Amino acid sequence: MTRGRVIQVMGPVVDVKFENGHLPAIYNALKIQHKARNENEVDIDLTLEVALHLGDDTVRTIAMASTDGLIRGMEVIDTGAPISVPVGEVTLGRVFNVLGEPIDLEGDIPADARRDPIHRPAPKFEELATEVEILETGIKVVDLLAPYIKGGKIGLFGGAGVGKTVLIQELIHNIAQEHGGISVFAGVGERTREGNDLYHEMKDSGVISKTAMVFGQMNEPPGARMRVALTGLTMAEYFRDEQGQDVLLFIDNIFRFTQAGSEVSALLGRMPSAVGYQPTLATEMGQLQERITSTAKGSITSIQAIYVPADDYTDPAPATTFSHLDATTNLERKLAEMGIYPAVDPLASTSRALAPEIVGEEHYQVARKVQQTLQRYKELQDIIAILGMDELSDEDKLVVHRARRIQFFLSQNFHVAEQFTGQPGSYVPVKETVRGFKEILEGKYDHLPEDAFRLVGRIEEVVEKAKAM
Amino acid sequence: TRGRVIQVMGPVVDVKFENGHLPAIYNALKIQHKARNENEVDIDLTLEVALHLGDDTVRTIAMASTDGLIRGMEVIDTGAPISVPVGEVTLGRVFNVLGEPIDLEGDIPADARRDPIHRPAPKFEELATEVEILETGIKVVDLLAPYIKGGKIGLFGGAGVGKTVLIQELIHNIAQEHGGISVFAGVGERTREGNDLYHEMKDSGVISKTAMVFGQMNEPPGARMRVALTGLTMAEYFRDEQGQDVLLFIDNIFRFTQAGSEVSALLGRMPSAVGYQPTLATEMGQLQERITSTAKGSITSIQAIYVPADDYTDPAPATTFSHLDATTNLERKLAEMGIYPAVDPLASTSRALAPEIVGEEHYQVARKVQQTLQRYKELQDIIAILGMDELSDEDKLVVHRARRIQFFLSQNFHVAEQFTGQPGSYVPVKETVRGFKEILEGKYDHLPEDAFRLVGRIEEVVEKAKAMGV
Amino acid sequence: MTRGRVIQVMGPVVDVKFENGHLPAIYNALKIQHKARNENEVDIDLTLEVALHLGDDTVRTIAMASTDGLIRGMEVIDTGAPISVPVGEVTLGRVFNVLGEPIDLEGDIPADARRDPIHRPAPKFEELATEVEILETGIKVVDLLAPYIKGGKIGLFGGAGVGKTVLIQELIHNIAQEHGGISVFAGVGERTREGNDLYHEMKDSGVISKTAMVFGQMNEPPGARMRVALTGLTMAEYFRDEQGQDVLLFIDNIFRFTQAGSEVSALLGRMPSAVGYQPTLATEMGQLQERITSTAKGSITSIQAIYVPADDYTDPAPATTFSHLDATTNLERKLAEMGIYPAVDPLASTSRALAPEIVGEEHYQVARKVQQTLQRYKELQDIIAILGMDELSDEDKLVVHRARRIQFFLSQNFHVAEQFTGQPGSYVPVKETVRGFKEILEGKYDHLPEDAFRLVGRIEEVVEKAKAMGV
Amino acid sequence: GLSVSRVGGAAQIKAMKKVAGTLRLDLAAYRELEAFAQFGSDLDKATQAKLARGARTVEVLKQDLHQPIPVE
Amino acid sequence: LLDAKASEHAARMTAMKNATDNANELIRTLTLSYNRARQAAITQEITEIVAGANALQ
Amino acid sequence: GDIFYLHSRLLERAAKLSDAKGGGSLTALPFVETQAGDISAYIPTNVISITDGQIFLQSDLFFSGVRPAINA
Ligand SMILES: Nc1ncnc2c1ncn2[C@@H]1O[C@H](COP(=O)(O)OP(=O)(O)O)[C@@H](O)[C@H]1O
Ligand SMILES: [Mg+2]
Repeated sequence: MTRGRVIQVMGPVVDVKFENGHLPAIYNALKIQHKARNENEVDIDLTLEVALHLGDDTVRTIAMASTDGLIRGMEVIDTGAPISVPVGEVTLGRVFNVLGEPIDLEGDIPADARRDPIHRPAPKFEELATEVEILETGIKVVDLLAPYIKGGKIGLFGGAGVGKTVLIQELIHNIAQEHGGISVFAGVGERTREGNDLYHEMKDSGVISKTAMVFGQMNEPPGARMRVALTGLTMAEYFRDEQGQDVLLFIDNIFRFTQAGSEVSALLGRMPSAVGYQPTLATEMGQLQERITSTAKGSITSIQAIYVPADDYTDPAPATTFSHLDATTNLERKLAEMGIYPAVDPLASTSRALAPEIVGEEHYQVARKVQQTLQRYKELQDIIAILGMDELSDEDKLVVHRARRIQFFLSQNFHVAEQFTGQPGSYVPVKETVRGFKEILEGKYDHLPEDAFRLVGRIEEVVEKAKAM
Repeated sequence: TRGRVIQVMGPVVDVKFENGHLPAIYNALKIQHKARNENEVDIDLTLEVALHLGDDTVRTIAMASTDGLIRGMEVIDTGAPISVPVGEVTLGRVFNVLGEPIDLEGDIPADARRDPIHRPAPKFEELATEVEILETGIKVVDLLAPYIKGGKIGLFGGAGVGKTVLIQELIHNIAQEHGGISVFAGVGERTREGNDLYHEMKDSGVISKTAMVFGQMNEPPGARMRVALTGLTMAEYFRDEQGQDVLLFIDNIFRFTQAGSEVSALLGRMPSAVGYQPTLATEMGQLQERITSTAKGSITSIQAIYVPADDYTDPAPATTFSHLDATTNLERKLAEMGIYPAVDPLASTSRALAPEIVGEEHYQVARKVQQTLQRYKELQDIIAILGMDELSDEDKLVVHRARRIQFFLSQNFHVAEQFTGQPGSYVPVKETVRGFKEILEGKYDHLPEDAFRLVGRIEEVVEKAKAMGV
Repeated sequence: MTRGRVIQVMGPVVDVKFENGHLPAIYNALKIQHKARNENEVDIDLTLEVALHLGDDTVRTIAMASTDGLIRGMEVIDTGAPISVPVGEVTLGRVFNVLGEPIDLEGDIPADARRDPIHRPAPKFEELATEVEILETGIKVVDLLAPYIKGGKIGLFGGAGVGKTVLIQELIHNIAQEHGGISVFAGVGERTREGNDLYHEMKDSGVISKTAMVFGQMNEPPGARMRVALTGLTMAEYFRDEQGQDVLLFIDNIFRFTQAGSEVSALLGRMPSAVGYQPTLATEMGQLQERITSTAKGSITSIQAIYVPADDYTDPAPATTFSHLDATTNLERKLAEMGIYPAVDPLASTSRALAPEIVGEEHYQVARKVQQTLQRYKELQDIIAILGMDELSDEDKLVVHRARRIQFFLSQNFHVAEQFTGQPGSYVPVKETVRGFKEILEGKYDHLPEDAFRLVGRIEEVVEKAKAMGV
Repeated sequence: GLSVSRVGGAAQIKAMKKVAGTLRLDLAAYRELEAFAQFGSDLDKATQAKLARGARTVEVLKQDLHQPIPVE
Repeated sequence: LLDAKASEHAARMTAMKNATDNANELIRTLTLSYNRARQAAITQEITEIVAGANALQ
Repeated sequence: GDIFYLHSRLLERAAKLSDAKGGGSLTALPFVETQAGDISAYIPTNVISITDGQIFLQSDLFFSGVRPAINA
């Protein structure tokens, strides 16, 4: 029989003792439902993740909630599996904690629903996809200068008023519109009021009916914040595997995953690794980000926010995330104050997929000419500042006259911004933005005014916006 | 009710009493052992209980050296913590950590009153409601960094600057114009300097009002931990019973923290960040929250601080600076320039320099003094390299007034009468605010650059200037 | 008849338990010879040396080879002595492993040969010899600024891939033929291919048969590498004691001795010392390094390469060995990236023989004025880095203009570096490098370009290289 | 400059005291004004006079090895 | 002389621009060294703290 | 290990409630003392990463006379 006794409680770490031979495996879930039998006790509903086997039939667990009220000798349910989290169409449009329970007040998920284990081994070498194919977003700065990958890890660099949530939300809308997939937002260790604001933005933008939210936030123990990306990822894996579609998987502040792992390691009593990180930093990051892959069934492509502490890109928590990333989309405050949406910095944003053997020769040459034109414009900024707009040369005036048209053609009208600006917003396929930037580079649209290029989708649409102005 | 020595581990001795007769924590335990043969040494210790271990076992800290201890010596329980003699008896005397006279003037009889070292801090309902200012009669102190009555002052000063002269004139001025006893406590620094300080007490004559306690670097770290508490126990008698405004000098309060860091590693405690003990700020506050101004008395405290390697992010200066109310940073540039006391006017700050505490006129006068001295400090490379002639006037007036301000900041001390013959002065705060206001108005710009050197008030400036023929 | 069982096997470290009152002393050698009774066993031929005593008749040992295959309960034979190493005239021209066994495939040393024990106490106070005289090397930095001593300890501090094996081979090429006495090479934790190359150039240059070689290369478990240098050292000190011979001793990476001690120290039950090193980081190296001495019977002039981890000279294993050496040359990666070979830091490299009473007066004034101009140029580095050469006050321009020339005339072409560049290499006597640096300091060669001074033996070759450049 | 003596002055004899008191001033002035003579713009005649005073002070304070000087 | 004064002020402008560029390159190499040293300081201090904790058991 | 958890379960109790829960609010103002103005320490980076923005009070602005010394 799998009924155990609580031996030690010390903070978020609980030691539970079972009988011999009936020990729970590592990473299994252990429920404690204890109703108070008198006035000297506290009602407790609390689950535990098994972390070690200490010997003498004792098991060291980590806690998912507050351990206050626990008594040595309180009996523990062994569930016989890890944290089983509901999957399927019942999760789309719902907000969840790390246990797969609704934070929302809409209703409870029934007991007959399918629940997939939170800890799964990564898909094998024989199951992965051999070819690197491009996840087409319809956002021109993304799919022209830092192209995404089905099965790719992408770093959002920005936050605090540069349009990160709008970019996230437009990615959900475009992928669930054109590619037919869904999205999963996993808010790992990020504060409660930003989760509330993000919930109400996706509520009043219609985006939420095609996404599933998982919030494990700051007020929760470190074992609860560490398993958030895994319980959002096991929701993304249902639609990768059983449905066979291309899924987004947002992890807001992936650095909170690493530091929650460091806190669980410091509670478990392990000797610290380089700096303040756990010894298993690369192994925990690998067990996270090797399930975000493209198989023959579908894909999971993850857009992730990275904190980069101490402005240090060589700190081990940035340095082990960057070994899994494939693209970076630097969001800039200067492009947001200029009137360019999305605020993706075109020169700072790089991608591994921007290569002729992956996307093609035409896209590569157009994208590199756009990058060289914008780099030379940024170099000529100081000459225009100290010398004036005129009298530089003819070629410098021509490259400014093309580069400013380019840097305003990068912005789009979003479908999510339709509720604020009234214009419907556009999905721009990648052949049309390659053709549009090639025609801007060849001088086909020098005679049009440059404020027609701002916030418009295609190149025919800037033809009609210039003839309407 | 005797106990035997289990372990001797450096300064740390484990003692096992009988069951049910354990001593309370912080009690003093004594080992008077006579050598039974030629293979033993006469030992005489006072052990202080620090912890309680498992099976009737007590872990103690030795106030003296543990060399010569045998596992099995009988240990005597005093039934009380380290009882230190207090009162009028302690004035003019140098004491040990255990409250025993180091000097050869005798010993204190057994019928005298002895108070325990370890006492709780005064309660919230017993403290003073308004901030009062302890008036020292020193113009740098009373103008630019005022000492609050019951607060804590940091001295930043090495040697050759006049730290000891400043200490003994604070003793003189408080015992003159306030009737307040001073108590010196030398916590683990430079037995040579403690001897020099004691003979400067004997020469200056401020030994008759000072009780002194020395446990220096030559002593094990429990003694250096408990020195400041012994001196504070002596000062709390005068505060509680006599109702006086008492000074309490702790020389190198940093050694109080590092003695705890030396003890705690041997007690069996896990190390805190930067190698310090885990109970750093707790045993710092259990010292310094006893230094308060209650309703009936006051203890103000001037505390020398040796910041190790000038690292102000170190945890022991951090926990020391969290309690301070003012600094008086002594600099050798002003001491070699001739300005005594050599207090840096711009670096020495205070919490009291605020218009609710000092008034509005004092605040604006001291603020304009700080502004013109900052403007004179940021012209020093220009004056030293380019010269006075290239100084672009409306700055030459600034250097003209700032020299006269920084020489008027120096006093003739009562202590330095024996070295110069000049009798010394006690300058109230209203007269020094009026004097610096009259210098800032430009009333005394016609006077020479000297005659501000080593004078008390502003009428002494014009009498010294007409004594030189001006 | 008293043998012991294996109790614990933890990496390189084996616990052996003997009977009561029959346990060995510290440092004695223990042999494991097992016969592999069934399919589940492996033949073993191990030597263990005692390191500690643990109580309950158990003994904490360090293995000299790999412990893969040891079973608990395996029987251990005590030998009653430390690791005995054969020595005499029979070790000249032979190559040995850490147990003193020949590995050059030329035969086996007989059992009746003389075997000195490895572990002996250091030479005392009254036995040492403190004469100081210059060992001439033909290297301009070494002859000018840090003169080596014939009979003293010499250290080649450097990072990884900075030039100290090239410098140890250049000193072998310049000294070992001219020496006329026995050489000993101890290879502690260097490359195994550098032991093959060095053996074959000893065979080609005839320095073998007056050379005894011992290799304990970086493939070996750390119990070997803690004892390699002691085997080479007992071979050298036989010659200087029993024969009174002059002995050259070469150790490439004596850092690997202390690193191999650090690899075993955690398993021996010790608390971590400074950084990751043993607590005994100074006495384990002092009991080795202070046996490498010149006494009244003979002298050992020992030239030792010393690795510096992560280019950190403040690390405890490079820091605690500066106090052992008479002359040092500190190699810099910053100079090796400038093309300056040997990349000897001219300021940080010192000697006990740069005194006016030893090298003479003129040598000393030229050396100190070279160091003074290089120190003034190092002081001017920041002004040159930000404001450039333009603001220096016309004597500082002359300091920089001469110090570039001095810094490049410290670099030299080697005979050993002919395989790197094709340039044949030079041997500069002490009088000619003092004359060349004196003529650079006098202003005689300010008109020549500064790239004409790189990798050049004497100062007439500076003249002819500038002539070929077109000045 | 950085080397401190804490007893200092009470250690010295009176003849060393009278003249070391101005040696220290001359050398501290040289240490302060040598910083403004590294590059740039040619300090005036009084500053160069005390730079020459300080450079001769530095040349006085040098010695050689194992030959001490008596106090006189 | 007017042409020479114009070229003087232009040369001082260019010299101070090059000085700011050299100073900023020194800033970025020193912040690389600062990041390496703060990393080594953090790992060295926590190795000391956990060694002192493991010493007790 | 739970020193971030310590401040986070404190500072996530400061909330503007919804109008269904009553409409009340708890606004918090934590303070963090720094030594010589380094915010790259451990408890400053934790509480900066928890709270909803910050207010810097520099000692350079306080010394120069800007009171309150809020670095904007
Ligand atoms: N005198 C020299 N001339 C030219 N190149 C050299 C010289 N000394 C060293 N080098 C270069 O530096 C490298 C240092 O190699 P080596 O000395 O064998 O390694 P380590 O310094 O780690 O022992 C060599 O590969 C060589 O290319
Ligand atoms: Mg090498």
